[PDB]
Amino acid sequence: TDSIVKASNWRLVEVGRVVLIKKGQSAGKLAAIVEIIDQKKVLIDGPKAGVPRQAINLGQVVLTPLTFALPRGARTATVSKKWAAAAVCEKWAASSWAKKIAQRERRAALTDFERFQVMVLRKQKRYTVKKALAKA
Amino acid sequence: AHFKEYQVIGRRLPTESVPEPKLFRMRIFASNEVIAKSRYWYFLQKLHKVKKASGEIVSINQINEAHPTKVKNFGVWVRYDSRSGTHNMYKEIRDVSRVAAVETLYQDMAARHRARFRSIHILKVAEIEKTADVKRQYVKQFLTKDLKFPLPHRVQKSTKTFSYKRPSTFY
Amino acid sequence: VEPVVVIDGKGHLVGRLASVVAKQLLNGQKIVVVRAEELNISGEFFRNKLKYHDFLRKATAFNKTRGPFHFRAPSRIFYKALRGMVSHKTARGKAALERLKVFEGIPPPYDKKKRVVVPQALRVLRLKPGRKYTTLGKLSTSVGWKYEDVVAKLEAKRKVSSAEYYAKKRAFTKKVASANATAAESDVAKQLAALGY
Amino acid sequence: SHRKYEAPRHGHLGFLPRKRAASIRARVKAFPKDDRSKPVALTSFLGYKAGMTTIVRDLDRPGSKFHKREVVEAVTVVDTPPVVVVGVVGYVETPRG
Amino acid sequence: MKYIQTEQQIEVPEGVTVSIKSRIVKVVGPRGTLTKNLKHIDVTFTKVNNQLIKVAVHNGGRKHVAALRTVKSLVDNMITGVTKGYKYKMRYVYAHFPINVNIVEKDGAKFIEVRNFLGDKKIRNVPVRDGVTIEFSTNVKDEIVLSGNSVEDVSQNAADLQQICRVRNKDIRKFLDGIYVSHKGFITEDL
Amino acid sequence: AESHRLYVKGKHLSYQRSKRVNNPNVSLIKIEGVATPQDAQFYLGKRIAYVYRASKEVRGSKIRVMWGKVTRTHGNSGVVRATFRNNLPAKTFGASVRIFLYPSNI
RNA sequence: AACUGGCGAUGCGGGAUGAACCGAACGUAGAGUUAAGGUGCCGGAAUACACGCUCAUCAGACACCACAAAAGGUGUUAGUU
RNA sequence: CAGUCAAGCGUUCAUAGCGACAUUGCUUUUUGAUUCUUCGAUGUCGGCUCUUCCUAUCAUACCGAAGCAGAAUUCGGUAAG
RNA sequence: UUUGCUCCACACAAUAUAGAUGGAUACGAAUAAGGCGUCCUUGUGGCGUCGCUGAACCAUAGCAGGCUAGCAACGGUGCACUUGGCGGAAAGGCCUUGGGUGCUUGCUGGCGAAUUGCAAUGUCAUUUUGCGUGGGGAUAAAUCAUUUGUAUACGACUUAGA
Repeated sequence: TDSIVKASNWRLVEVGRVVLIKKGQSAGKLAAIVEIIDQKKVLIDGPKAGVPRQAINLGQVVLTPLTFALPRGARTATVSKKWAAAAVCEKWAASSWAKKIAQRERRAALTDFERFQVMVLRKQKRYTVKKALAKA
Repeated sequence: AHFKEYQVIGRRLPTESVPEPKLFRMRIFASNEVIAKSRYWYFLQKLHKVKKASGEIVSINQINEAHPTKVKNFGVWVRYDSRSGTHNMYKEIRDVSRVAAVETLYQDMAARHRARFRSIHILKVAEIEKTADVKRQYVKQFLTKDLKFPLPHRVQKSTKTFSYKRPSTFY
Repeated sequence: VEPVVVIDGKGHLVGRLASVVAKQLLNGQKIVVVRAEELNISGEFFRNKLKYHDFLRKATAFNKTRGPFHFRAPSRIFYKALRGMVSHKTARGKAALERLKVFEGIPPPYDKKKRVVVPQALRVLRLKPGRKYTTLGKLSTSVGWKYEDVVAKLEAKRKVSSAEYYAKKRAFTKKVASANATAAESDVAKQLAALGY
Repeated sequence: SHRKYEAPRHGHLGFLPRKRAASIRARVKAFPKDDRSKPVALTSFLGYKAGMTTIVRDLDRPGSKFHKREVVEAVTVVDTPPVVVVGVVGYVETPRG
Repeated sequence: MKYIQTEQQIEVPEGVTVSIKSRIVKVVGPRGTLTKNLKHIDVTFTKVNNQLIKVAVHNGGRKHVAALRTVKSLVDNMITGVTKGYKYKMRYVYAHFPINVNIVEKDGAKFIEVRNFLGDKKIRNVPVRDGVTIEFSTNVKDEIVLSGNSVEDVSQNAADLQQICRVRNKDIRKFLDGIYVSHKGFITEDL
Repeated sequence: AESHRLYVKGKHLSYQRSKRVNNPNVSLIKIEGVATPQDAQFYLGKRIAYVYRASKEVRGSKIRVMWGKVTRTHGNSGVVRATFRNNLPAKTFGASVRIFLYPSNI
């Protein structure tokens, strides 16, 4: 019988790793780790998502599962071309993390009338769901 | 605060016997123009026979980094005074700009030798981009081919005092 | 915000938790702290035992019954830290210390209610990996607390009952999901999703 | 300055306060540690101290100079009529005792 | 200085399997199964092809990269014990009083009994760890063999005998009496 | 239905004070849900009521009110400064005040 | 005993406490801003941000000031041939 | 009272035990130096009595080291029970 | 000894709430790891997915929530009852078994609201009782004085006395 070990792989930081900056001017935009300065600093670029090419602490950014092939220290135009070719933006949008962010934005965006509409529809769905519970 | 780099050119005060003195230049890492001029006069007093009263400053200019968004290696030769003597040290660091390089060099000197700003002379900052010129292993370590590492044990900051589920440090 | 906040003391650094809870009690929040025997203190167990022995050495010379009362239970140790963090000799401090309640394990009123954590006090988040720590129950039994085993037994029984309750709750939630998946993906659900819910 | 000559303290500090007991009847503070294997049994009895008298008995310790020699010993007599069992109480263990 | 990545390779023979949960290592092989907790080490594991496992520390100090190779050697020890086993041979050194060693069972626990150590009336009792087998080896006078899988328990039982046989109130440079480990090897060596 | 609350909840923390002297003319108010001065800037100028009850009827009610107003922010953590027509009675350190939504600007 | 500044003769904020230190000197009030000192809780104010160093079986913790030395240590960190 | 360095002593051998010439220190159980408190008074030497505390440990517990064969010693550690 | 003492309500009547104004919303555990779902070798695994904060979840529309008419629906839910229990750490809480009653905003109608005047908390929840009312219950001790001496300065303390 074979030996088993728990793989325990977690979101390496490397050239091409897509990050979601959480604080600062960008604060919610996607960037690519273009180079690793240090254990705590990497050079990132966000030409598609609106992040200027800048050095940043990894404390400011959040590593995302997305990664695309990108040469180390590639310029903004090349990072841009490779980002487009790999189609990382729509892949990010498809994720439930980005879906969670967009859902939270929409919920904060509702108005009072839309909150009343949400109440009405939620009461309806609750009635039908508990009816299905009773009948099933 | 944020260090800037200034080119400071100054001369001895021209006399009738000797018009147009030799007009020496330095590169000074300093917080602002006032401290840049003060450090220029400090070092000029250290090298040649001239002081602020006996000379004048003909130019002060911010030297912006040529490519401030590229990663290069920096060799910094410094001279600093300990509690017992004067020592020259050489350290190698990684940054995008020379000014931030010198800023974190000052932080490093304060942290590892308790050397304050006053007791440090930045002898030289040289940019090297070719490996096998880097000598420090703590820079050669990040100079690795196709380097990649994880960040285990992620601690997420909470704005609310109370959390309702036990935290996870996965990353 | 809440009538009472109940804090799972497990994994919490005693000082950070005491500071948080003292600020809350002075701000007017009722707080119950459970699992005090699972509170942590940074540093080696021998070190904190030496600290408690230094505490024990202090007593009023001419009458030891007037001196500092060195309480031994983990809940009482946490309470002593918090009373040190509160201005306890004024009526406001007495009101805050009345607002506080702390227990070993989880008594019957609170084993059936929600328990929260304070992430700015949790050891797993605060202490650097590889730093030694002690457990309040282990220190307390080392210095004279007599109920490490009674509390452990009652904790095992309570955890067994709570795990059975959780299995039942999972089953009910899963069956609700299975039965209402048929009613899911409906027009009302689509409208709610468009609205953001 | 120090005590000129060292002597032990007068009395035992562990029998304090040297005050009156709360009752004549001295309750058993601690009972023998329980073990489930042995049969059920009482661990105490109640008697009345009647007085002291003397006994003569042969002493048997192999190595004393009074071995197998008679010794005169003081004894205390406790009159112990059989006690009536009227009731029982059960104690649940709690984190407070 | 926070070495970014230090990793070592633990080799796995063709007959043994290592099952490693979070930090609970279990090595199974021809001789038996050995379990070790490593929750105090803060290390990571990655199996390569079932014949090698890489043990790694990311961003560790000197005192962390030391513990990395320490746990690699501990896993070496467990694998070696499960494959070949450990055999500790100890001799009896006595000038006048011969050491009398026996194996006794008070409530079935296989205590080792030492008598007449420097001719005293005290009997020195030492328990045997689980998985440690005691054998009074023949063909050599005053030799005892301690065999097992866990080198930790085998060596600790040998140390227990050696420690219980200390000489007191005498010059131990002259009174060389005692049971000393003379051989540390393998049960199935040269097989 | 069961909720009629038309105000935000808050706590009266203390008076404006240094280490060793307090100023009863200014009260520190924490607004529940607010943890930054940026978010507390919404409540600047909003009216506040400390509502309490007495055992004696005054003018047809056993409930008395002390009105006040959020004047500015206090610190980096969403606490604000408030001023009341009568200083809060200092037994209410940690008591509930009602931060109304008027005078409204939304 | 020195060019001085203070206490005495002087409260106030800070140094926990203190005649002299730091800040600043005083009519009775109200807003704002600060000094010195501080912002985990006591306690008003960031369990702020950033880079390091340190783990002590007597850690350390901010001047006056309420103390420690010579000599040592493959503890750990950074520096020439 | 305790360290640091070792020229030497210890038949050889600086450091088992010592240790010169130097030098760094530790609460004040000495005695000085000072004159801040008390001269509209803080009852003084010693002893007796009694409690407690310190440790720089004489003994007792357990150890390390010897120029520790055994006994007897000597040098140190945790130790004031 | 005028109606005593003991388990709920009311024309009525304290120092007052250290301070409700929709909900204190229940798994061990680990964190260099886990939560959930599924699969297959009587096997401590494979596979998929999630997290990146509670900004959540549940509750929430009606005179502080009135009076009323219908529509596929047997649901959801507040209450006088009945049936299993479970819970001793400080259990004082959780469903159900069934009968009765009231709302239902799940989807559609009809009437009412002003005038508190342009806001004023605009009054809605609690360790006690009483000449009082009713669904029901039994008529105890302590102490002083006497005595005692296993106690004792005095108090207290072991005792006794229809």
